[PDB]
Amino acid sequence: MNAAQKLGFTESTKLLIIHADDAGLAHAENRATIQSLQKGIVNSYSIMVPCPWFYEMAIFAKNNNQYDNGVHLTLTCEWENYRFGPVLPISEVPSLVDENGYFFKKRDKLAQNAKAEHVEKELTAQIERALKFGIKPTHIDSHMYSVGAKPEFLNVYRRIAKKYKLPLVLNQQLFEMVGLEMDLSDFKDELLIDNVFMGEFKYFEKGELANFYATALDKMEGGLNLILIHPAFDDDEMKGITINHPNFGSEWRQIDFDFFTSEEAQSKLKEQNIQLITWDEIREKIYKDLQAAALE
Amino acid sequence: MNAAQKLGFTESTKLLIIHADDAGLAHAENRATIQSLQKGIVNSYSIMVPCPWFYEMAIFAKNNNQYDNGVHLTLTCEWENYRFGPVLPISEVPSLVDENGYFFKKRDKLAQNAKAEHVEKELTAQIERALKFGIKPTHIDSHMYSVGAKPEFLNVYRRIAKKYKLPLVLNQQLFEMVGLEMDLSDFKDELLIDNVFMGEFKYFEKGELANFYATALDKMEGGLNLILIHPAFDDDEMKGITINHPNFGSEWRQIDFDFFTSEEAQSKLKEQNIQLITWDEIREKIYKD
Ligand SMILES: [Mn+2]
Ligand SMILES: [Mn+2]
Repeated sequence: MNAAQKLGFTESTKLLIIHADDAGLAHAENRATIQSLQKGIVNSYSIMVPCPWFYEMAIFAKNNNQYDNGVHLTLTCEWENYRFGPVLPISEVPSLVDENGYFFKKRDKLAQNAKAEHVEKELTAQIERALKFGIKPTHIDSHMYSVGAKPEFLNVYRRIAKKYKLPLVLNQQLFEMVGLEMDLSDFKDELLIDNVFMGEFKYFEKGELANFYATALDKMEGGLNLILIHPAFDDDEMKGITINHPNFGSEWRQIDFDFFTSEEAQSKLKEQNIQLITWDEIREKIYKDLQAAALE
Repeated sequence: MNAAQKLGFTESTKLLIIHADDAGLAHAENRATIQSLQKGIVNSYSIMVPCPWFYEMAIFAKNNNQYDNGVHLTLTCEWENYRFGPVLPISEVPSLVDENGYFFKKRDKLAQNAKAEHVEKELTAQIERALKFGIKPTHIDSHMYSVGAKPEFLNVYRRIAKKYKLPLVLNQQLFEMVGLEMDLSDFKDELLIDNVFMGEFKYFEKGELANFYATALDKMEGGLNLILIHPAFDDDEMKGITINHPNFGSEWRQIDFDFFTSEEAQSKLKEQNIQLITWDEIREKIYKD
């Protein structure tokens, strides 16, 4: 059984979430995310609480409930010159940060250094800060999927998701990405994404990233599908953030914004009978199914 | 005696520091500040440690000490959507922040709320963090001159400068601007700048801020003169930061950059016989072996 049936649809249904990550990271990213939601076919996004432009994104989110919004849990900071650290004070979560008090650049260093207790504390703090700013999140997911850097970290993530009664991103391709060879019979109580799509260097370098997105739309199969993008204007701010980091860098994010606000993308959606769904709808369906099961 | 005399110069000598504030505020401001030092006549600057682009500026400062660099002490955050707070944990300095954990927008809210012990801890922590990053500051000054919001805050500021054996920005006009009516007789142990120049909105709104800087250089007289500017490229980042805040806004900051990298401004230094000086030279005259 694939996730589309577990949500009430036929097997053949091409469920899709087009999800913008890293909202709150930069002003250019906030503006491109908002525009892709307003006009594009992007239909969900998640927010990086520890980030310098989180506040602006929060003001947008608390007053624009119609757009499916979640918390982009952040434990790593990958950029050369633009560095951020935890919501909580360094002294409370010392194993999460480098000598400058910023998150590590790599999941490897994080998994080698971080204590599961510090991870639970800081992730809970990020969600609590979002809630106190008036955000009503519909899901939680993970920047660079650092929650998979250790099995204990993923268990903390699952436990936090159940505590807040929120859906979360769990998927087998993302598991293999982070080397987390966890079994599949542990996830009986969870909804697993059948297919996660994201851009790759090998297509970007050959000028074919837009082509990859087009083909991905063209050949989407039945089940729950998730497209992860990072729309942002390729301006001075993003060039400064992504210096020496072409992978998911500023030109890449520009390509994301262009393709997923393009009439080509909408035409491919309608051509293929791909049905968009939000995390909010998924949470409502799971809530009603559990309410119905518990009484009966 | 003006400050040039106390520094060993004749009375008529025109000492000038051309000083970029708000470094570390933004990437556009970091880049305009660096370029105005390397290719313009700017010769000093100071860094906002709490700000989100502090690290980029710190890397530059630690590797390029030939440019006079100080700590722009920060206790207020004036911008609408770009918010920041203290280096220290909120529980340590709770009186310094609004309900979101950020600095208040105006000096007078700071004066209403802040305890001086919290101000002392937070300013000390900004200097200490700069030092940990390998910055070798030559002076300290104050964002929005909020050290002047209360006399006891200014006393903290003076004590901190003496503790680090660094000079600081003190000046009678700055005192008046922030409503501080201190009598000068308590500053015998201090070096006061004779004249502080900064842009004014009434010239900016005529399009004549550049002309204002030209007159400032033309009319400069003997003593210690400080020009305060905020060079930054007027790009999308700065428009996003300075939204609804045209006073020292993004267009204004671009004008700062363009004037102080121009042939006009350099020629004016020569024509007026203006002698540039840094805070480090002053520091070496005051604090001896
Ligand atoms: Mn991310
Ligand atoms: Mn300032």
